[PDB]
This record gives sequence, structure tokens and C-alpha cells, in this order.
Amino acid sequence: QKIPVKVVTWDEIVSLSTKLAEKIKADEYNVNVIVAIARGGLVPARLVADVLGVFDILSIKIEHWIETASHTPEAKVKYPFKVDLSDKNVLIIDDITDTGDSIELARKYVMENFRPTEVKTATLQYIKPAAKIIPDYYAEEIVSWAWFMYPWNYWEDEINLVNKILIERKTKDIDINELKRNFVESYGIENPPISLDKILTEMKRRKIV
Amino acid sequence: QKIPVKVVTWDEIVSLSTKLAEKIKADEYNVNVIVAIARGGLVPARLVADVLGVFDILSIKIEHWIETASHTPEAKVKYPFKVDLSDKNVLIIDDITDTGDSIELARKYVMENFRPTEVKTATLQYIKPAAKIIPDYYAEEIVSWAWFMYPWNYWEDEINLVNKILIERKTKDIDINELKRNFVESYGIENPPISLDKILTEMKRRKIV
Ligand SMILES: Nc1ncnc2[nH]cnc12
Ligand SMILES: Nc1ncnc2[nH]cnc12
Repeated sequence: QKIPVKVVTWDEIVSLSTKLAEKIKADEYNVNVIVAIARGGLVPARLVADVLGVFDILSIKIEHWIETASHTPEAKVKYPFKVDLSDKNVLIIDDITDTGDSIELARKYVMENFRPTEVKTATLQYIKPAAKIIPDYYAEEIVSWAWFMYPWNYWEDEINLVNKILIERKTKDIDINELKRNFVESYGIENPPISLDKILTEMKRRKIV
Repeated sequence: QKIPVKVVTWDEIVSLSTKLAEKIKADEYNVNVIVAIARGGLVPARLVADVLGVFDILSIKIEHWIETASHTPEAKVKYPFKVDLSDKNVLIIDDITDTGDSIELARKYVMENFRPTEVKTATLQYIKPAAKIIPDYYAEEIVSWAWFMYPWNYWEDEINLVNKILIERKTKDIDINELKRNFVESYGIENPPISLDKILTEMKRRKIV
């Protein structure tokens, strides 16, 4: 019932994004167009583009669906479109390769619909034990599964982590102090980037509580 | 010949992005889809999405062209596509409104090709004196023109700032100490986020020097 959670800072994102770009430099892959996987790849896409000198970034939104009875997972491009990237070297970017389901779909999608000369894949992180497909480049190998909390995800991640606690509670409990204590117990996070009272307020606004 | 340059940190981006989101919360605009203007809007787009709870982000790349003899400016969507966003509330996001040429184009483009129920515009910064169009939301009003150096633009911006200095001189064996001095004199930057020796190396790699 504990979940391993790792808080990632902006300094780490800069550091990881730069290291990722350096691998691509060293490999002398000449990137013309970066395709970001939305939403997780937008930020790393931009930073890699800055270091490598890539002017053209596009994005595709990938949704993840689960069938209730079978527990079957399915990944889908939402708002799919076509453009002509023939004559271009494409780099697909996302934040993390977990199962590898996302970069697998992105790669197929891009090859069929953008028809680029070449395609490669890159993510900041790569979970060795979990990944069915290995991205062509990654900045950091992860050998033990954890949930990575990115700085562009602090609100949503904390909202979901709070929710996971609240639905266990047999009797409602507003004592923010209980909530904070559980957060430490369950997630190992003594100081959430966004304070839990702010998270609660926002959950109310959204009609989540 | 001096250029007013403002270095923007990540802490400022987080702060600005959040303030921008708060204005949108307060205004009770219910955003379904964020359309980011690439490349400048990708990062702010992501952060705003996190704070507001928006799952769908798309992007359009906007180029800026200048006619040599006439000095006529023209902004153009590159790799244009169409998708169906009817029944959706769209928020278009960019880093800065300078002339306003970009958000003007984006807005027209989006209404004509995505066909959303409603469209609004947002940027982190807005230059009052320069802007011919005004974004619906902005985090910070700028009353005196400056070049804003964003954290996702440090390499490219510094490369261009270095170049502007090098073309004034004839003597072609680059003195780094001279270069650093000029950087302070021309831009007011004593401590560039990326060290100029790294910038120079990268300019070489790209065949810029
Ligand atoms: N392990 C993980 N951490 C953060 N984001 C993810 N998205 C999919 N898997 C993830
Ligand atoms: N004044 C400015 N600062 C940073 N980026 C820009 N892009 C267009 N105008 C800009």
C-alpha cells in the first residue's frame, strides 16, 4: 500500500534534459523535427530542442485507456492529424519510458502519418524492469519502479496521491494533519512541492471533493 | 547598440505560470483544450495545464519571416493541420506578447481550422508599448521593451547574443575575456546561465563560427 514516489526538481529536469541532448550530439543524429508526446514530453522536448538547435517541434496527445472487466490497457492518439515530414529526421520525445506502450504507439503513428526519412525515440527516464521497448536515447536508467513526480505535474500528481488516501478512510477526516502524516507514511514525502491545503482547495474547486 | 536583456529563471516561470493560471481560474473560463504556440508556448502551456487540470494540449509551430528589401514582416503556421475541436473551449498559450503578431495569427488559424466553441489567449508576459493585439490573460505587464531570455532558450539566445557582438569586429581569433566584457557592456549580463566557452564550442559544432 506504500507507493515509491520520487520528487523531481527543475534543476534535475535541466540536468537530465541536457544529458539526453549530449547523447544525441555524441551520436551525431541530425534532428530536423522533434515530435513531443503530449502532455509529458512537451517540457523535455523544448529543452532538448534548445541544446541541439532544433526549430521545429510538433506534438501528439496520447491517451491511455483501460477496459474495466478485462483490465486490458490501450493507448490511443487523440485529435490525430497528418503532416508531411518526408526529407526530415524526427526525434520523438517523452518524459519517461515505463511500460514503453507510449513510445511504441508514437513511433508507429509517426512513421505511418508523417512519413519521415528517419525516426528515433528519447525520454528523460527509462525503467529497465518495466519497459517492453527501450528508447534509442535516455538520460537516466531506473532499475527499481517508482512514480516520478515531475515539476510540471506537481498539482495533478498530488491531487491523485491525496485521492488515493481519502478513498481508504472508513470515516471522513478533515484533519489536514492526518492527511500530511499519511502522505509521509505512504509516499515518503515530508514537504510536498505544493502544500496539501492548496491541493484540497483545488480538489474542491474541481468538484473532486 | 546596447540591448536591454532580462534573464528569467525557472522560479520566475513557475511563479508567472501559476499567476496566469489563477487569473483564468478567477475568470471561470472552463478550458477543455490548450493549444500551445511552438516553440515558445510549450513550457507555459504544460504548467498552466497542470494548475487548471487540462488533459488535452496541442501545438502549432509559428514561423516569422522578414522580406529583405521591404522589411515586411510575416508570420506563418508551418506544418499546418486540421482537427475537430467543436464542443471545446480552447486556450491558446505563448510565452510573450511582443508585437502581438503571433497570437493574432494563432487565433485566426485556430478559429478557421479547429472550429472550437470558444477561444481565448494567454501569455506569461505582455509588452504594453509594443503590443498591437492584447491577450485575454497575461501574468505580467511589461512597460519598457526588453528581450526576455527564458530558461528554455538560454543556449539559442546566448548564441545569437554572441553572434551580434562578433559581427561588429573584424579580428577573428576570439578573445573570451573580451567577449565576456562586451556581454556585460552590451547586455548587462555578468553571469550568463550557460558559460560563454560552452556557447562558443556549440557555435563551432553548428558551423556558426
Ligand atoms: N512511473 C511513472 N512516473 C511518472 N509518470 C509516469 N507516467 C507513466 N509512468 C510513470
Ligand atoms: N521581447 C521578446 N523577448 C523574448 N522572446 C521574444 N520573442 C518575441 N519577442 C520577444
